[PDB]
Parts: sequence; structure tokens; C-alpha cells
Amino acid sequence: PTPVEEAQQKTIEAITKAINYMAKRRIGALLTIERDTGMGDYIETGIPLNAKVSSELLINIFIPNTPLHDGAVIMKNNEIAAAACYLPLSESPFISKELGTRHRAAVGISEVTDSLTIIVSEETGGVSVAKNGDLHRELTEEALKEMLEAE
Amino acid sequence: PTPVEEAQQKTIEAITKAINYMAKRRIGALLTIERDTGMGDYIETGIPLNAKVSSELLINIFIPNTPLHDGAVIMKNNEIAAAACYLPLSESPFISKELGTRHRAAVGISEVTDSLTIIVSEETGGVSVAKNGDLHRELTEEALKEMLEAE
Ligand SMILES: COCCc1nnc(N)o1
Ligand SMILES: [Mg+2]
Repeated sequence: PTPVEEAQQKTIEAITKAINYMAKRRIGALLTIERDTGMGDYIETGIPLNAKVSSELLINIFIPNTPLHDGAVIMKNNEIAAAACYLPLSESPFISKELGTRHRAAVGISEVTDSLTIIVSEETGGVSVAKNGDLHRELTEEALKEMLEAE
Repeated sequence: PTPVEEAQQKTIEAITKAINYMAKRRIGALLTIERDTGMGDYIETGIPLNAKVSSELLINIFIPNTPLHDGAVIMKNNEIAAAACYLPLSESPFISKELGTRHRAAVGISEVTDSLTIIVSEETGGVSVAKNGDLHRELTEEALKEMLEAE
């Protein structure tokens, strides 16, 4: 494996550890991974971090009632670019009616970028992904990790 | 002001805002600013961040019972280098006997470096600074700002 490949594997491990922990605790989270469509316009709406990824930092960002927890984290490769970012809300009718703004924001950004967004529900602890305008819900840990590896 | 001056002032403002928030809520915190003595060996004991400073990120690091709040934040070159770092405990017999490990850690690093460390007490919300082996206690907001600007 090249350094680039090993760095990706470390980032994927950090993300999955954070998501799994938040899911167990019903910590709502919204995490968008930029791909080939640049997300600068959305990154610039948040608080700049440009931080090395760690599971610890991801979890801390989303603790309720803290400055960084509302809005999206946007990751660029192996960095957390910004937190508390705006994303556009989707009007798709295929978003389950009980879901709130984090899921609608995730699907929204997925309609205008090739990004992958992970959502943790504060109601249920369920994990979902938005990509290309579709929301895939109730993901097992294994499924999430495979989706990230394939991404 | 020059660019470097504006950047230093912005960092001081971020620090003081975070410290004020933590003092009000009696959130324990430990924040060491590296100066001429290199602290890489201590930075390496924590979780790497290399992040832009913001009051928001500082607060989100120090949330009680979260991954990153156990240990010191170390700042270097106008960035948060790492969190949850080890600092050496002072053996000085001249620290107020009611103070515990965060304050002893701050004094300890200040005995072997020219760094400036800020401490917020979880017991009282009092703010103190360690430099040169001494602890300056019960600081007002103006006092802490003066110390940061002098530094
Ligand atoms: C070690 O703690 C369990 C996982 C965790 N990491 N960071 C937070 N806040 O939790
Ligand atoms: Mg299903």
C-alpha cells in the first residue's frame, strides 16, 4: 500500500470509530466527505479547522450544546476542513417524513455534488448515507465501512 | 497593523473568549503556548490537530468527559498543534495546597520551558497562568489579556 492508500485507511478508521460511538450514544451528526466536486462555497460558511482527522475530534465536534455541533462537518481528503457548515436542504419526497434537518441537508448537498454524507440520528441512533440524491438508512457498521472503502 | 500583528490579536481574542466561557461554566482547561523552547516531545504525546485556532474549537476540545479534554492543548505557530497532551507535574512545594494536577502540570511545564500556560479551575472557574515556575492566580480578564499581549 502506498502512503496515500494508508492515509485513506486511517481516515476511514477514524470516521467509522467516531460514527459508531455517536450512533451508540444517539449523538446527532452530519459529516460530508468532499469528492471530486469542490465544496469550497459550503466549507466557507463554517468555522475553519483545517485539522488532522481523528475519531476524538470528530466526536467532540458533535457533542450536543457545544459551539461546533450544529451544521455539517466537511472533510477534504485527510482533513476536517470546517465544522458547523451550511448545506442546502433537499425537497426530495423520498426522505422519510419523520427525519429532520440533518438528513434533508445531507440529501441536499448530495444532489449538487458527488460527495458522500454520513448522518447519525439523534432520535434513533441510526446511521444513514446520502449520495447522488438518495438516502440509504439503517446501515450496519460493516455496510458503512464498505461504502467508505468503495468511495 | 501588519498581517502578523492582526493574526496574533485574533488568536488572543479567540483564547480569551474560550477561557471566559470555560471560567463561567467551571470547565477545567489546560492550554500551553509554546514559545522559544521547543515542545515537540510533549506535542507528540497528544492527539494531533494542527488546526486553526478558534474559540469554538477550544471550547469543543475541553468539554468534560469527552475524548480530548484529558490533558493539555499545546499551541505552536498560531495553531492548535495537539490536544490531550502530557505535561510534567511540578514538585514545587510553593503551589497553593488546594490546587490539583492541572495546575501542577502547568507549573511543571513552566519550570522547563519559556512557555505560557493558562489554567481554568474546575472547582472555582478561576483563571491562572503558569510561567517561569510560578502560578499567577485569580486573574481578571484584563490581567490575562495583558499577559498574552506581553508574551
Ligand atoms: C474514549 O472515549 C470513547 C470514545 C470517544 N472519543 N472521544 C469521545 N468524546 O469519546
Ligand atoms: Mg434497510
